Amino acid sequence: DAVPAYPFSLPHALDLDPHYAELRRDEPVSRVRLPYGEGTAWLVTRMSDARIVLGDSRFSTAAATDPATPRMFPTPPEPDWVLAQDPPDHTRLRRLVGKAFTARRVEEMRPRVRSLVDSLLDDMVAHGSPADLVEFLAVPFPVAVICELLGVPLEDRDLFRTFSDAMLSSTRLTAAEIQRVQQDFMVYMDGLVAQRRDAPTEDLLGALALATDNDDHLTKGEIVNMGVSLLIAGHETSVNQITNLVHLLLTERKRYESLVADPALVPAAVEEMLRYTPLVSAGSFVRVATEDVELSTVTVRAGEPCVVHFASANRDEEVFDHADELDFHRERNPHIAFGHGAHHCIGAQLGRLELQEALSALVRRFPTLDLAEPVAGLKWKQGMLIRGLERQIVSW
Ligand code: HEM
Ligand SMILES: CC[C@H]1OC(=O)[C@H](C)[C@@H](O)[C@H](C)[C@@H](O)[C@@H](C)C[C@@H](C)C(=O)[C@H](C)[C@@H](O)[C@H]1C
Ligand code: NA
Ligand code: NA
Repeated sequence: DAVPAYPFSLPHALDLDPHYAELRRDEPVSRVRLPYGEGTAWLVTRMSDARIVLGDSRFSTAAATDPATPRMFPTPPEPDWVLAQDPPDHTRLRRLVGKAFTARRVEEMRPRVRSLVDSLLDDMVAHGSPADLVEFLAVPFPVAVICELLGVPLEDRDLFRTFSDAMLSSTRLTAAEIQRVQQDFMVYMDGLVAQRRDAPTEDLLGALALATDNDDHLTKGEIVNMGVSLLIAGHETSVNQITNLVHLLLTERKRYESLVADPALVPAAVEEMLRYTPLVSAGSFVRVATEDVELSTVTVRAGEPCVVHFASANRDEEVFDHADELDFHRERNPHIAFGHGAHHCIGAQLGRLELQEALSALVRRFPTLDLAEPVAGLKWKQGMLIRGLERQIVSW
């Protein structure tokens, strides 16, 4: 009617729409119309407000399963989705699998992970320059890690990648196309979990099968969907972010040189590019206020929905100096690239390790790495809730 459409525009590369800085300065909480559901939502663009919306029991994701609630994606959320659970029910669900994702358990993975990266970078040198970093690194690396961690067969790669791409549709597919894929993925994962019934496994799917038979307070739907979410997230974030971080490094090649010179700066640079990159192209899973909640400039009423732009909150000038510049030497970096509060990313430590090991490996072994295709011709993924590159031809 009279509030603006969000997203504000079709995205360009990893650029933020200029309107977010305008809102952060002048209207940090504003009404928008999202592409699906009904009514309006408050768009939250500053770090302080984002930590309230993501971090407070007065903001409920369970309330977002109402199909009338505004949302960024065609299908209404279902009660069994991990994102649609509120504590304390959500806390019990994340304990099903949390143990595998602790910083300590992820750190135990670094040797296997580094070996996988090296092997895949040998396949790329064997092929010779120029080569498609998506084909040789960005896809096969995170897919192998999530397959080994869950106990999902590696030969199912093309099957679960086409499911995962459809479920991360923003505008690419219709609600019916995505609903059909959600059904297929649920039945496939329900299938993998069921193979552990008289044959237990030492992997996350084995942990999910024991929960199915022995745990009294988790529904089979919740458990199976958890397996779906881990398999989507565990490859889709890292696959895209390897392309995003390499894009940022090579298009202002000083950045890449800065890490060629001091490879020990890669962990800090991974944190800085996580802050700087809109992996989530726009918006967030929606939170609905269950009670009135005071944000910086407005009181959100019980029943009003809110949506956060993670990448805008990560450019807040009240939080980060020269927020609009990539700086691998900031003393402090309290970004929310992994979210905040209850739904804080379960895989945050695994995403960190994968980006650290892929980047460290390239910066060490490919000091001459360059983009071998025109910037203008880059195939950015269109019509998806996340951003990344379908292809990234590099030369060494
Ligand atoms: C660079 C890598 C990654 C980024 C930037 C990222 C970002 C995020 C963000 C922003 C959220 C919060 C969503 C919200 O609250 O609205 C989140 C949640 C989630 N992430 Fe990650 N993520 C990454 C890697 C991974 C990995 C490797 C996995 C799995 C192995 C994973 C699994 C999840 C899951 C299951 C959730 C939902 C958690 C819940 O609702 O309790 N992510 N991620
Ligand atoms: C509106 C944008 C968000 O998309 C959604 O909510 C999607 C419908 C999620 O259901 C997807 C399919 C799930 O698999 C997540 C577990 C993936 C995990 C990485 C995230 O939480 C991710 C940040 C996500 O919240 C955003 C892409
Ligand atoms: Na929340
Ligand atoms: Na955006």
